[PDB]
Amino acid sequence: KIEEGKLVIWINGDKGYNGLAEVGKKFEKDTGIKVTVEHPDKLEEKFPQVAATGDGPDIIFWAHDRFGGYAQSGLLAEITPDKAFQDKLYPFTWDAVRYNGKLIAYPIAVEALSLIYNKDLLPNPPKTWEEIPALDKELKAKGKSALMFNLQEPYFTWPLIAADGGYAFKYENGKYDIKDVGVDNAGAKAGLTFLVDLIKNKHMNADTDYSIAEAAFNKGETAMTINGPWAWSNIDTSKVNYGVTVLPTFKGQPSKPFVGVLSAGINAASPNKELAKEFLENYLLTDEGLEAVNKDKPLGAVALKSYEEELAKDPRIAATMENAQKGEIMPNIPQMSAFWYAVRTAVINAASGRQTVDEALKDAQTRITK
Ligand SMILES: [Xe]
Repeated sequence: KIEEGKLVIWINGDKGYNGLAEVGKKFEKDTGIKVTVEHPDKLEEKFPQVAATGDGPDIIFWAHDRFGGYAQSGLLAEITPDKAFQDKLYPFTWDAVRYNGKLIAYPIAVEALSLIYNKDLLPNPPKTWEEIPALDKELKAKGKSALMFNLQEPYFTWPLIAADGGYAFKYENGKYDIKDVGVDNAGAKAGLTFLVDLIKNKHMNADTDYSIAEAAFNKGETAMTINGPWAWSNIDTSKVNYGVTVLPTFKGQPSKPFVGVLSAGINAASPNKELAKEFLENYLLTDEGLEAVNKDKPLGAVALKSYEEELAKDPRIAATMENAQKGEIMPNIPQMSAFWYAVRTAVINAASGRQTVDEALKDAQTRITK
């Protein structure tokens, strides 16, 4: 019983669901078809449970990485956008919504870490990681540090580790090779070594976590931090005069942050797949549709080229997209959980001195492929 003749959509409570409902009202004016938007608690946990029994919403919106698990269980319908429509979104976003080769969702928005800096302390942020040691000594002469960011979670340290060549799983020809892991290769070793060197050279502290770094930046103690769009409102409140820019390069290569793509999937059990496609393609994924959602709650950078080009007039959003285009789409496979735990341990151990960089990464690589 998935009520055919209408559309029921699930989206998280922190998104612009009121704006999404407005798009649904327009769809109804045009077609006479009602669209009901809901934002239940723990909807990402409820979806697999109810879709498994043939129930649930016609459409679900969530970060793409969770869709791999849903596709794994046959909960999502293969979508059918033609080449012309696919051409309206940035090509890399389509790589975040493929499972076993099949497209299983529509990309909506894009999120990645950026370099955030204090324009008063540093109106000219560094383009390379290599110049941060010198910069830190300079700022320290005035009682300020160059950079503080969360060193406890791989999500935040990976950009640097991947810069020169590290990667979670090799993706080539629309699919991941679970046996091809780039955690102990020369590039990862180079990046982690630079990170560890920053710590023993006293430019960064191995125990700095999310709260500590955010506090330091918003209090004007450090000139830079690395964070995502979810952190901007707290900085706005702090009144720090900040900028958001491209992450520094390492060995001349862009830092590579994981990319999260808010996406829309269609329930495999939905008797309204055609309605869903019409709604998603021709109402939501248009400048007018995304604008309606964005006005309610900002989407950040979006997958639709025409609207991203307008949003990008805000340099912070432009930065998010630039870093995302240079980043690594987050793998949507189950082995990614093994990657998180293993890398988390490797970095913590390398930073604390418990393990050398080579041994910490060697052990992590073994765990992930084992
Ligand atoms: Xe949305």
